[PDB]
Amino acid sequence: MAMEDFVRQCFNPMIVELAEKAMKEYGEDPKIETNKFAAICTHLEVCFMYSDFGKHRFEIIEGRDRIMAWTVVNSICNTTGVEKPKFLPDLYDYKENRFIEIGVTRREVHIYYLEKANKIEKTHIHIFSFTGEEMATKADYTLDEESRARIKTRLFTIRQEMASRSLWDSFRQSER
Ligand SMILES: Cc1occ(O)c(=O)c1C(=O)O
Ligand SMILES: [Mn+2]
Ligand SMILES: [Mn+2]
Repeated sequence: MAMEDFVRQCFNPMIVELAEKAMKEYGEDPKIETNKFAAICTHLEVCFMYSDFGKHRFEIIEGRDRIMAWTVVNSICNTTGVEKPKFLPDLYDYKENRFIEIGVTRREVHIYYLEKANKIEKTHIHIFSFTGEEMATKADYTLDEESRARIKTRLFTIRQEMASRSLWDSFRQSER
């Protein structure tokens, strides 16, 4: 309940609506799976932030319905030649001409990185934590230092807000 209020109070309403929709399409109640709700919001926000700090360098795939995501991915592949992924990535980088998978973890960045790399094949991976750590494919961080730094500050602030409201301990030990 406190976690549900936190989410509504600290994410802009478009992120909340997107996260909510996603969950109840797949039979998940955001009032029950409150840690999941908050993680979905958090990840979505990072994806939007990462896109925004780009002229139009990044195409946003996360946050669309699957029809549109797959329409976007299909369209990108036919006009670039880049191999088509098996899972929907998060962004396309039109400068580096590669898909990006964004991860946001409350565990060690190397652990989650492995877990994503294993789950994927030419998709660039960029992991962020709530501690100001990141790990990215070939240590290529894609973004400039200021953009990365704004993302990390936002993540650390979510963490501390949660901790203000005694939600961090639950959120940290849970898993999306
Ligand atoms: C489903 C899912 O879970 C965690 C992520 O970081 C994702 O990007 C993702 C997805 O939409 O593919
Ligand atoms: Mn995604
Ligand atoms: Mn992701």
